Amino acid sequence: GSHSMRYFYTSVSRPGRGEPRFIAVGYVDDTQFVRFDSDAASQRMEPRAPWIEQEGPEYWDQETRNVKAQSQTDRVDLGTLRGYYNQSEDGSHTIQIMYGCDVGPDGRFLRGYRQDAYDGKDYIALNEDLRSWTAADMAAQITKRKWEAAHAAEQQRAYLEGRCVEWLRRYLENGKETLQRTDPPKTHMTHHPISDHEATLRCWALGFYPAEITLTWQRDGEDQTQDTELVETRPAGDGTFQKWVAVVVPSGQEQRYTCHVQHEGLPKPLTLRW
Amino acid sequence: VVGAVGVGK
Amino acid sequence: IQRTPKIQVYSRHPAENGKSNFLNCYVSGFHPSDIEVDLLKNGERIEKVEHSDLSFSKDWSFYLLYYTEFTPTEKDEYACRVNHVTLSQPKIVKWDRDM
Amino acid sequence: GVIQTPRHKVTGKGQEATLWCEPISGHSAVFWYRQTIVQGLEFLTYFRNQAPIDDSGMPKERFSAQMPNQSHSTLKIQSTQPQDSAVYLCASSLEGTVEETLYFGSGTRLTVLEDLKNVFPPEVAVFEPSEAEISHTQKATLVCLATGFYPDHVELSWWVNGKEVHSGVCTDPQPLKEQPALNDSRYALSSRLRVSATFWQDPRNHFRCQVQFYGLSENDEWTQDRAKPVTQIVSAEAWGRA
Amino acid sequence: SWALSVHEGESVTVNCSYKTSITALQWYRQKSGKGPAQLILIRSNEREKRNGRLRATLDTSSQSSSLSITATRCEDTAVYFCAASSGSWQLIFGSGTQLTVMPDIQNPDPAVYQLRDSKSSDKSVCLFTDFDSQTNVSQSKDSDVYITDKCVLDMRSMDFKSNSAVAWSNKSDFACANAFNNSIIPEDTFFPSP
Repeated sequence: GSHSMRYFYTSVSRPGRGEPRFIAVGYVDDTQFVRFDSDAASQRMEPRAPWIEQEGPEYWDQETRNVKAQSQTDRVDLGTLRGYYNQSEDGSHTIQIMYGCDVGPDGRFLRGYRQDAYDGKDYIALNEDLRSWTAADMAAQITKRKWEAAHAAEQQRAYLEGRCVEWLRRYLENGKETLQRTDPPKTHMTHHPISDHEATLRCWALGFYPAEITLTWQRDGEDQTQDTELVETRPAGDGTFQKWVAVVVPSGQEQRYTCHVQHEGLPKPLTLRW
Repeated sequence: VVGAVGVGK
Repeated sequence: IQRTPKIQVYSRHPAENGKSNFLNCYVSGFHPSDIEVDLLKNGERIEKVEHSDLSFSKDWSFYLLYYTEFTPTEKDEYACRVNHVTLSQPKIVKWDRDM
Repeated sequence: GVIQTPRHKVTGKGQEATLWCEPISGHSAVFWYRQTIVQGLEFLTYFRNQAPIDDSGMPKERFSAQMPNQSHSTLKIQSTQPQDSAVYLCASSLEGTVEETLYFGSGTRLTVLEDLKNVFPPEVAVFEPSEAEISHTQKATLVCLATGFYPDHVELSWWVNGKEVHSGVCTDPQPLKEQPALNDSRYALSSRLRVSATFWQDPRNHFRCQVQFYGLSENDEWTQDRAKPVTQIVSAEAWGRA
Repeated sequence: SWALSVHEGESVTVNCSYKTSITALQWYRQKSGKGPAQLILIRSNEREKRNGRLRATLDTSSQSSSLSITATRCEDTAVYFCAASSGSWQLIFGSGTQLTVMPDIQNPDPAVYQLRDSKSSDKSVCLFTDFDSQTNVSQSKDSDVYITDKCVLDMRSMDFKSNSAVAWSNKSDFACANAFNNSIIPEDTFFPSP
């Protein structure tokens, strides 16, 4: 099916505590494979997936220098942005950068995207045409003017349409065993008495990959999304994910309710009934 | 790989 | 913009007493990134606790996963202690074996 | 553009050589390259906003590169060795990216010599045009030979009546080896100046071949009796013949 | 794969190859004596791009590029490098190729003259001049004879260009009739009688 590779950059300034802290991670559709921390002892790009280990020392050495430069690049960006918003040097601010490229079942290019944020709000983003920038506020025009004059959009588009998909396809082939396989959700249902007049019914989805999944309760075919406790999908730590959904039931109306699980690893949407 | 373009903002 | 963290406490595998398992505290939807998270066994902090690599979601909110190996019992109570700049006091979330 | 000093530097083994580079004001990157063969360059180090980014090409020892401020950059070889001789090039790009236009300096030509007694200034001689040429093609080609210099740090210029000329002047691109077998062979060079036969026939016209030799300096000390191969200029003149 | 020779006005195509997956490729030339200068930049998402007399092509699949110069001049004689930047921080330079633009000689007049030193008549040199671009000069290396390479002068005001080369030795058994041996001089090379 479809696949993607995304990188997440985080630069947090430490006024007085020292120099800005920089962290970088990269993923393959849900699976992290690289790591970098400016405060770590190694000061190197480290492996986080088994299939990236085979890359030679040349790959690690240059990728370390690539990401190290970005930390320096962000360091001056903290000072530059602090000027745009007329902020004081003692405040701690953060710069977050999100970029990646999307491929298809045939491996051909689908979409590229690059987004930058300042203090949890959108700052500037590359539009889907890979030729123009979207500025969020007044200070974002200033970066937009500088980036337009520097032909930054042309430089970024070359990576997304080019080297990004070239290495994305290389990673998938190297990790066919783990990245291209889907684990269907292992489902089960549980019963909790909340009182003598009512009870709690929870529908579980365990050990599935990828993260996209849909859990819904139905009362005789009628969705109960209003009286439903939904929890955010969570990682199990072994590369799989979890999700459970609860509903409050009358003490004798358990079998009237059904749970519907939708996941790409399952050929057909599973229906679970008491 | 890595493709963040750094142009100083 | 500061976002209050969301806290979930659970186990990697379904809990069976006497068998090895992993205890997870998944913090998500919080901003800024500076956060302190501890795992508590009967209210006492666990020494060897590892954590995931810092990352964020689409709305620029961070998420982290703290984990440690443990063997559940019928008597031991586990909970996650999280403190954040958006929290005046630390928040304690007890481990529910079915939640 | 990009300014590099010194243009040339010949020094004995064991001294300290400091290279100076002034990048174009406003540029946020500085690059250092050295070049041993006319073919591909060699990368040394690279800064952005006075902060180093990549120095994988710098030699592990004796080599040190600094950028004290945004407007200047220095490269230091602490113990000069004959294996460090090359042309060192300084380049600057704006916004610090290598996906942009790189503006290079004129470069610094550094030659480090083991035996400093091999340095010899050139011998400049001017040869007068043949009467056969004046009768056959009605032109006059003067020939200049700079014989016997080491190392290959020369700059030849043709002067008539106190003004340098470039029309008809063609200096050879690379020098020759007088004894090509030897490693420390002393070099040679040639150049030509073609003028109209009527101009050569005027006895009021002056022709001078001017060769500039970069060699020793004041610190470079000399304990021999062959004068001193100093940074000098050697010339030879020839007047017009009716 | 080291040097190219092309006459004036004709078009020149230079080729090079790179190994890393790139996002942008650039062409640089370095005139003998000065620093390298940028010619043109072509991005990986592009196939051809042109500036003035410079036309460049990029093949991502074959990892190679070509530069085409239309209406070449003597000023275009230099060494041409191609620089491949895989990211915004990495940049690798190629081996480089020597381009030599031969002048257009409309009126060849091969001749081997002899010149006398202006300080004293003891020393003498031989000058091979006014031959066309086809002729190539050979280094005989007879242990005392020295022969220089060809070098084009431009009498810009008079609109005249000519190739020239120099030979000299410091012994007897040396004459201008044999210094430039018949390998390879034109048959009608003018040999004066001193």
